[PDB]
Amino acid sequence: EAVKTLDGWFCLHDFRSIDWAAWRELNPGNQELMLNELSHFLSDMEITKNIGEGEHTIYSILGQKADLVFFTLRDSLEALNEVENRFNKLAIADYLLPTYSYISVVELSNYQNKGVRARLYPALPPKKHICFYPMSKKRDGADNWYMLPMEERQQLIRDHGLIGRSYAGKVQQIIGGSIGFDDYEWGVTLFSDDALEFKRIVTEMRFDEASARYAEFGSFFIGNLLLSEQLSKLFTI
Amino acid sequence: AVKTLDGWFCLHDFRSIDWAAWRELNPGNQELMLNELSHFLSDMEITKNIGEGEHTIYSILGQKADLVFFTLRDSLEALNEVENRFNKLAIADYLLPTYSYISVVELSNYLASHMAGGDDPYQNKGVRARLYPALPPKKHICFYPMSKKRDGADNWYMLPMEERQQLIRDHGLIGRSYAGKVQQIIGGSIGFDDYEWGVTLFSDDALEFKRIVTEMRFDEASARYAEFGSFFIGNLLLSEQLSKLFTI
Amino acid sequence: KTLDGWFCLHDFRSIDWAAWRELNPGNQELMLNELSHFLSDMEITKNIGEGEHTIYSILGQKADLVFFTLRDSLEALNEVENRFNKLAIADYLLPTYSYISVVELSYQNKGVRARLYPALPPKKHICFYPMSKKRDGADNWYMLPMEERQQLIRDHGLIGRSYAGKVQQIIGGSIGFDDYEWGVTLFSDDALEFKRIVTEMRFDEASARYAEFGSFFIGNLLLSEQLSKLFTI
Amino acid sequence: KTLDGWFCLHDFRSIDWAAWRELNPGNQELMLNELSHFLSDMEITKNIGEGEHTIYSILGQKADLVFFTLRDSLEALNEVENRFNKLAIADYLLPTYSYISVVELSNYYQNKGVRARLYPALPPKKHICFYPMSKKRDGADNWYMLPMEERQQLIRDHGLIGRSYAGKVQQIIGGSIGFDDYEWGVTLFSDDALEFKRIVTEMRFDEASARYAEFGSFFIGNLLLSEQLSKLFTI
Amino acid sequence: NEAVKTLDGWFCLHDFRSIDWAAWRELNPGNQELMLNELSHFLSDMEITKNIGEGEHTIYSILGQKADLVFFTLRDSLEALNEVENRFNKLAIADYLLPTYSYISVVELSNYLASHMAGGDDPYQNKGVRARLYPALPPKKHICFYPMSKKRDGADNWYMLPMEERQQLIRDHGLIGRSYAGKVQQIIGGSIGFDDYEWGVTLFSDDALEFKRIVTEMRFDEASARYAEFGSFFIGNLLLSEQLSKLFTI
Ligand code: FEC
Ligand code: FEC
Ligand code: FEC
Ligand code: FEC
Ligand code: FEC
Ligand code: NA
Ligand code: NA
Ligand code: NA
Ligand code: NA
Ligand code: NA
Repeated sequence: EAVKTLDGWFCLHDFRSIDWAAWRELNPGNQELMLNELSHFLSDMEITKNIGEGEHTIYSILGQKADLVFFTLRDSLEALNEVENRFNKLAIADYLLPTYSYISVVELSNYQNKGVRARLYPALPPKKHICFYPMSKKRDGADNWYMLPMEERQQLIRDHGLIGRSYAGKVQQIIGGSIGFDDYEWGVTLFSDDALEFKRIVTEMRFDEASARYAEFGSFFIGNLLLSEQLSKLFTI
Repeated sequence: AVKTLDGWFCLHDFRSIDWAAWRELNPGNQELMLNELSHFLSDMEITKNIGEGEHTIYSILGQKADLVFFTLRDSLEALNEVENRFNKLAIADYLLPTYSYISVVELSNYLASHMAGGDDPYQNKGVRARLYPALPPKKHICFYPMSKKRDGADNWYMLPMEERQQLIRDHGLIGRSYAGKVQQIIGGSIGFDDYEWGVTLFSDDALEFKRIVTEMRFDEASARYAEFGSFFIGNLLLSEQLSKLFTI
Repeated sequence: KTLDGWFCLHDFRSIDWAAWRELNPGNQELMLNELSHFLSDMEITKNIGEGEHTIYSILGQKADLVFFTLRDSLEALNEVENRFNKLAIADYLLPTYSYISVVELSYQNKGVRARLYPALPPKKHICFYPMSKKRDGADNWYMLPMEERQQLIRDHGLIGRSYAGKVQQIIGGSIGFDDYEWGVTLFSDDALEFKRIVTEMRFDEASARYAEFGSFFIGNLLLSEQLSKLFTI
Repeated sequence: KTLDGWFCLHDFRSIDWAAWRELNPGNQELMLNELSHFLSDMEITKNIGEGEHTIYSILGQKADLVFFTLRDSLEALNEVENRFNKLAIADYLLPTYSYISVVELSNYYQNKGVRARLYPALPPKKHICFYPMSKKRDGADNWYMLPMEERQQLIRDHGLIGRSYAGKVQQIIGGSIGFDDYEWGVTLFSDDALEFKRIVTEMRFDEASARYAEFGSFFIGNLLLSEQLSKLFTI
Repeated sequence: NEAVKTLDGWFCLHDFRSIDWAAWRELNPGNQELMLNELSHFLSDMEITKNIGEGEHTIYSILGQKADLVFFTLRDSLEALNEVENRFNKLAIADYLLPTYSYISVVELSNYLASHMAGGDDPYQNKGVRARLYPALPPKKHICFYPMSKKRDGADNWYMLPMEERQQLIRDHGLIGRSYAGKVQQIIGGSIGFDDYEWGVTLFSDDALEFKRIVTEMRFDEASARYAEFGSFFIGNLLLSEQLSKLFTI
């Protein structure tokens, strides 16, 4: 009955809110020193990306939930843990307050193939916007995904995939499985150059039976790509 | 599935004033920080006057917040830039974040907003007035997020289109009967925030908020399918009310 | 259809004893003097008929105090709240919960005016809780026909009548104003009457099937003398 | 319809070890001496029959301690709480949970057995368990819509289970409708903490709880007398 | 109707902590060392209790913001467990270890299935049973923790089911778990009466993906599909003395 999956990079979505009042009290020399240290840290992460042993990206997040998200991908939980711990020990991380995080593993569901590696070990597209949310499938009375027969679940998933293929080109998705790893069953990351495409795809999916009857959603987070020019601007008072 | 037209991107930014810290500042430094906020708001008025957005400020009742800054912009980048420049104001260290909401002004296709045809609605001036709304200087504001239920036999997203259309139609008749008393902005937020809409109401009589929201609650579209978040109520704040608000 | 009266704020505060303790007694006195001035201001509004207010000490950790204020506009209620937060002593009164509502009765009449603009009785104890009516499957209050709801509300009223002289109730409507649909304040000289009336109502179908409750707060009347004792440390 | 006895406060605190550690030992001793005089005053009220109190250390992060106090009026209880909060040492006792209730005897004052239950002597048992609970009002599982006779029978069967733990678990049931966020506060005392797991598990398979009980958080701890109270605070 | 009966072993604490890096950064290295020396002395005291058979303990670093560390401690009484917790909080370094979550439970063996022959013997004298009630912790690379309860929700009410139906559901769940022998080791802590859910579940494995595999497969089995209510999930990596010193080096 159970789904069986292929699993790739381990993923951390690390959401931070900048402690502006504390940062503002810092002398501008201390600020520059801490950003230089962060800049070294990110150069090291770019080395790891270039040799194909992981990926990362940063977006600035709208609203009070976070000021930015660091999305990091590594080939082991140990390498992910080490990134996280070294990040937290940067001087600047004292000003980056933790507001939410998500742990997952890139997931390919069964419902060396170079086209499988490309999904399991995803290169992150440098799209203008990111959208992140976690979700689970419902187990609530007669709306119970995990009691459905495989044939009915397969049909529901087929219909859901038709919708998403129509947003190919517009929206790129990474699906992280998180059963056993975090509080929901998947972490969904979308990338697009038009944020309204996130609204469009997620709305269209909500009226398809697989989500209409069986999806449970967490919080949603949207943001704008942060390269270095925008990163240094972010922190300049 | 519903199709939407989408207009300005919206931020409702709720803040609580840290009176104890503010009180520790001498009045010289308080004036300097208020001067910097006025310059900031003057810049926001320029953006409004060139047609690139809108904004307004209300004082909020109760402990949820002291102020809401409601800002509308033509891109997420611009909205993000307002937010970030605002947090970097000196006075913002005394404006503690207590809640926020991201949405986009939305017109659905459940009913018609313009004569059908090849003519695209974004060129219709009546449609544009609704997608890119002028904010009215009404005495009061009411904000709350909401979603439509997906709960056993009460599942909005499993209804056929013609049934959702009828429910929305009937909801709209109620709303139309508050013309000239309540003005509404509906921001869609599927994909953007934690509920599916952010609802902003404006009225000169706060009791009209209770009236319409109560009346709609006995209409099937809300009685059976609405799920509500927190409600925020407040009073219009112009310059006079603002320097006054911060005089301790 | 409802008639609406004074706008209401329930403002719950926990006292920051650690910081209050750090103040020398002279500065404590100055802050209490300012607070007494503010409260005498509130009493003036009461005595001219433009509002009401009362203060109860709250049991348990949810709060030390509740300030229950009633005013004739949202602007006036907002001004009181803001002037309150600007008192020096308010820096030691940490906000832990609040509720906004309007006195509700479903205007030239004296007994109606007495309901819509209620005098606050100096009863020994207070009980506050918000509530809503369920919209949950077959237990959906707002999908009931008019005549069924009327019968359900009728029966709940008979229970209330039996507590005349034991419990006095103020019902604030809060649809559009706060997170629940009503704020319920009860006053009695015997706190056990709160438990009795609220239990009795819970077995009545209007509440048994359709009530959804928030947190409950219970307290003892604070006059000027008990206020000075509260803060003596 | 119920009989109601002492009003009850369960006051849960976590100790601010970092701040406590900054105090020099003479000041630490002065604050503990003040707490000693406060507790000896509480012992007078206990000795004269006007209330009760006990202290347990609580396992896990929810709390380090619970102060469980019973008084014959809400005013007396409020006065205990406020005086406690104004102790110097209370700055180091951070509030993490509390519960207000009244000792309750349903029908599902001059009598000596009734009085022993309404105004209960607290047993010096090694362990305490506290949790609040309410009865469900959820579709077909609605306690408050049940006929009186059906409720009577469900309570009867529940009481039979409780009777079988006589001599192992002693219970205080506090009614809290109108007073706090659930409908009852449940306090269990036993010298064997596994008896808590046993009695609460067995009740959960009895219809009265299986269908109708809604539980809050659970707290368990160990009796703190004077000997253990000083050691708790010694760094 | 017929309640489950259990055998109960060591009392357990899962103690999750987040490191206050900002504060720790402000200490000079000599004072950091003294605090780590004192911690190493406390852990060697824990090791002594392990080596005389009166408890167990282990430390994992936790991924994500929920915690940096979990200290999982097992002891033969609630008093001993409470004494360990209190001595830990009074370490100097514990000021830098902020509490983010905890769980209290007791190693549980229920009677849904047999754990030993019904020949009249004291189960607590059966060494196989003792190995389960007083479990040696395996030094597996990864840990997974989550609490859970069984639903009492309308037609999905575990506690209204007949004994023989619950036994069938537990039996089927066990066959799935049996298939992960050698890949995932489980400790089930019962927590009815002790904490906010009904069990705390700890999984150990050298491959973190086996956690996802077993939890997913059980979620399609009726016992969980229909009746499980889950809390938060925590996953982590084994921390020995060496990885601990690195964790705290800035
Ligand atoms: C295609 C495409 C898009 C759109 C972006 C694009 O343009 O590529 C796309 C986007 C989304 C989005 C949002 C969500 C979450 C929103 C929601 O309402 O659930 C979203 C949700 C899920 N998808 Fe999705 N998708 N998707 C596939 C295709 C696409 N999908 C294929 C294929 C599979 C593989 C199914 C299989 O073989 O097992 C697949 C699997 C899942 C599962 C796993 C469910 C389960 O295992 O039970 C969840 C949850
Ligand atoms: C009219 C009117 C009022 C009253 C005030 C005024 O007239 O200014 C008015 C006020 C409200 C108020 C409160 C709420 C909040 C719901 C509640 O309190 O139960 C409230 C709620 C919603 N309305 Fe509403 N309205 N409203 C329309 C008409 C009016 N509406 C038309 C028409 C559309 C159709 C879209 C469009 O026209 O662009 C429409 C759409 C929505 C949606 C989106 C529903 C969906 O897509 O599923 C939600 C939620
Ligand atoms: C009588 C009496 C008491 C007891 C105190 C006394 O001794 O008078 C009294 C006390 C309470 C108490 C607790 C509660 C809240 C607890 C609950 O379980 O409902 C409580 C709850 C409500 N009452 Fe209540 N009452 N009450 C009326 C009579 C009395 N009532 C009459 C009549 C009306 C009719 C309207 C009005 O005049 O306000 C009325 C309205 C409401 C509504 C509005 C419901 C709705 O409109 O859907 C709610 C909620
Ligand atoms: C006996 C006994 C024990 C075990 C400990 C011992 O042996 O002392 C005992 C223990 C417990 C325990 C746990 C709980 C909470 C666990 C649960 O799953 O609800 C627990 C729960 C309740 N009990 Fe309980 N009991 N109990 C009675 C007898 C005993 N009871 C008698 C009798 C009455 C009725 C008294 C009267 O009619 O005057 C009574 C009433 C209640 C109510 C009130 C419910 C209601 O009124 O709707 C709740 C809740
Ligand atoms: C075997 C095996 C595994 C394999 C993984 C491993 O070895 O690490 C194993 C692993 C798990 C895992 C995940 C979970 C978490 C459930 C989920 O994520 O859906 C999980 C969950 C539970 N198990 Fe589990 N198990 N398990 C048993 C066998 C195994 N179990 C036997 C047997 C008993 C019964 C004891 C007995 O009678 O002997 C038993 C009991 C429970 C209960 C308590 C149920 C109740 O009393 O209502 C819960 C909750
Ligand atoms: Na932000
Ligand atoms: Na306010
Ligand atoms: Na209090
Ligand atoms: Na503790
Ligand atoms: Na971590």
